[PDB]
Amino acid sequence: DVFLMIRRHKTTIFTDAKESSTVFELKRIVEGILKRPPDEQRLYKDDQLLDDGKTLGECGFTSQTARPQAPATVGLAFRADDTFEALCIEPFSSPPELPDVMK
Amino acid sequence: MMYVKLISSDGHEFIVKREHALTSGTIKAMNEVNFREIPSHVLSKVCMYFTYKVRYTNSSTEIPEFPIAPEIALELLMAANFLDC
Amino acid sequence: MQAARLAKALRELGQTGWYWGSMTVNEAKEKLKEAPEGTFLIRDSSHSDYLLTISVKTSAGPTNLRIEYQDGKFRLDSIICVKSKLKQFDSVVHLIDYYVQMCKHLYLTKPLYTSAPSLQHLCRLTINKCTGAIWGLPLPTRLKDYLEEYKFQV
Repeated sequence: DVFLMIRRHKTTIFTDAKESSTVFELKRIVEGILKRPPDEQRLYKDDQLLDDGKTLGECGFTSQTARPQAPATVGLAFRADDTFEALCIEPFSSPPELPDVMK
Repeated sequence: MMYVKLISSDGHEFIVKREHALTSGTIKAMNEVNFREIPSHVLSKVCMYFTYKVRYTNSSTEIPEFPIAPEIALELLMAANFLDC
Repeated sequence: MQAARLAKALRELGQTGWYWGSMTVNEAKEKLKEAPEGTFLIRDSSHSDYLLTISVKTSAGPTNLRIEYQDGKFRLDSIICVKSKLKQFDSVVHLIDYYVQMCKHLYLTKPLYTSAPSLQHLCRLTINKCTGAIWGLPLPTRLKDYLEEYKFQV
């Protein structure tokens, strides 16, 4: 098992599957939630994109480095008409500064 | 259902498994939910805790630590009280 | 006042998430067998004289150290630990908390949780690790009260 958050723009999806599952299978799971197809979706780990045939483990996801409490981020970008859009992620809110009481 | 939607106070959309969101006793009371009081940096953590909690119920495995940064602790406390979890 | 103090101590103990109740020695041993040195938990003591026991991982293996509750106070088993070198506590969590901190003598580190604690509690733990002054926190009165109920860092 491996736990991850799939992110595009302001959207973020929490799910999981086998470390041995394929990037296409993950794309197919996105189709069950967001209703777009696998061939019109491009995934990514940080900056580098992913291959449909490789396992999530082969992509470097491992149970060790993508656990429930700290699930790994997976980039996502849609097929803009006759091309693909630039993978973009809206950052999360910024926390306040700590009060002096909490050192 | 299979999934549900949670929208932070600053608009971020978070989608989680149906039974994961049932961790929050407040959420169990009601496919989409808006949170005007809870920002995205806090609500993202609340989704992580759901993964954690469900994963480590009746656990043959050792339950690991759920790290919380001091900066979010105060807001996460208020949220976690809000959500009953 | 013996009861009042015991009841409270047990109320706190239930809040920890590492009080395993009627766990056995062989159950504690199998649980802690491969866990990290210093991993600990508390369970009921089978012995007539003792109320609770600390079951902890050591380089040797999982072992047990008992807790006396006599005359309204807790302390570690004075047979194994030198009585002259023993502090006393009105709370068994306070006792454990005190020893967790000191070794940053008895090596306790992280508790082995029976089940995932609440997020509210998990925050309470983080918050308490930063500060003692609860009164001076940007929080409503009910949340401040929650933090009062369990002051500890573990």
